[PDB]
Amino acid sequence: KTSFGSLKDEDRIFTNLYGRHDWRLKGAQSRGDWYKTKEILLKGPDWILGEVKTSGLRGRGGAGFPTGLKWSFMNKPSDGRPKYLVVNADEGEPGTCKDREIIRHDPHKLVEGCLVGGRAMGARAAYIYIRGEFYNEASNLQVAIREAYEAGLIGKNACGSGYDFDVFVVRGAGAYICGEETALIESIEGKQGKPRLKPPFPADVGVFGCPTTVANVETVAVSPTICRRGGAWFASFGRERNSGTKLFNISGHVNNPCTVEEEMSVPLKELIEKHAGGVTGGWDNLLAVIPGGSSTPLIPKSVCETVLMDFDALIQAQTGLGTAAVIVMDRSTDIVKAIARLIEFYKHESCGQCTPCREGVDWMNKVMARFVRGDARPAEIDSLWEISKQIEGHTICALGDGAAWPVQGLIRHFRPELEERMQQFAQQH
Amino acid sequence: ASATRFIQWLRNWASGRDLQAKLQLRYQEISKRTQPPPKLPVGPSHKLSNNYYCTR
Ligand SMILES: Cc1cc2nc3c(=O)[nH]c(=O)nc-3n(C[C@H](O)[C@H](O)[C@H](O)COP(=O)(O)O)c2cc1C
Ligand code: SF4
Repeated sequence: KTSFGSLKDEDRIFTNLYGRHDWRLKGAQSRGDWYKTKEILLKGPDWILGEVKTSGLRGRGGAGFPTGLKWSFMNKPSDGRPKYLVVNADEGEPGTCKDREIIRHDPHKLVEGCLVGGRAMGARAAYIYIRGEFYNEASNLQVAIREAYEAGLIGKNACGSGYDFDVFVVRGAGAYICGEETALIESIEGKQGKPRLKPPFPADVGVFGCPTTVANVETVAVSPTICRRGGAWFASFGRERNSGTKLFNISGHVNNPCTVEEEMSVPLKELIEKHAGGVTGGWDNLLAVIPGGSSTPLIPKSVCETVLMDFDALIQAQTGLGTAAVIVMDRSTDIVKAIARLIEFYKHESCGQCTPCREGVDWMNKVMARFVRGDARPAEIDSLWEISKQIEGHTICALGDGAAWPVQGLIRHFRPELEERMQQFAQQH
Repeated sequence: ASATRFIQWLRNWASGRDLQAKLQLRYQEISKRTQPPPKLPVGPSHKLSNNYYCTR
């Protein structure tokens, strides 16, 4: 194939995305959930890991590592410690709200995903870490989990397959950094959500110091359908090495902001127009797009004309797919202010553990505040660029990179606006 | 500078020089003892970027 998009309803995975069908077990089963789960479990961990590998699935939490290889780090003999699956439902990236829909409208897909993914890893239980603000969603998930326990689908002799598997829901207490996989683990252990250095890796020393895999809600919830319909069915969608379907959040200056499921590698322009109703005020009113959550650099309208929505295409555009949260800014936007607010966000979310982000992001925030008003000199633009490069790659976790990239995107594509703002300020004062 | 014309002629003739053009004593030609404040320039390391110490 060379064109991707126009995914048909029969090929969509999250068929209750909009919550217009019963989200409880009866509704879930009528839609295909929990079907031949026992046969999947008995096929074995090696078979399950092969199916996820052939599917070409990559992490949906923002980083996009190959899921099959990542989950294979667990496929190792016991050494006395329990093994755990940790499901990342922190869902904290600004612009991103996809995992919210899965948890509250398709909870049984997530619950089955834990069991199947748990089996492939040899894990005895799954801890689903969900952000504290999602109280109603977590309560929905607990109800679905109880239905699974009562029906014998999870717990002792899960699905009548002889495999014991528990599913626990743990709520966060308000911290974006707890979406980071090691910070998430530290939070479950009752500590401050501060990421660990690696090594060790979670597959060796994880939650409670035991082998762990942290997987995104969307990554886990699509696994049972991949095993049922085959890896090759999943790989038939999207470009090579960009396989599958994807949940997209289109927000910002669009006519109909929404969440939708679409094929990977769909053109960005097609995604905004077909599903979101187009850019507010017409396509030509577009200014810039943040293609995959606040941590990915913005791209200008010129780049947005032809760019595809997948990992490799967006990396080539000097950005990233991230969480596939598309934030649209039209030409009425104060682009400098919009980015400055994201830096203010990262400043509020930095855990403060390590020097370059604890001090650097706050420093970038102060400089961006002045850049919004023009209260700076042009020579400070290159200084701000250099500061961002001293944070990126020098911190414990990727939040430091996530704060540096938005600044770099602004300077790369909108330097004249920054300089014009400074000229206006100097003339006035 | 206060020497009379005759004394100027006398000491000029005795020395063989025009002494009055190059007097040893200083008068009003010297710089004022109060000057406007300076504003000194800064060196080439006074930059906000492209200035890592390991390169200089
Ligand atoms: C600051 C920060 C916040 C993150 N937030 C989330 C999140 O909310 N949900 C998520 O799935 N991954 C989040 N991640 C990525 C996780 O650390 C990790 O890569 C992911 O959970 C792995 O799951 P996956 O392989 O299925 O993508 C975040 C990373 C960082 C650095
Ligand atoms: S980069 Fe920021 S959030 Fe990550 S460990 Fe360092 S201080 Fe904490």
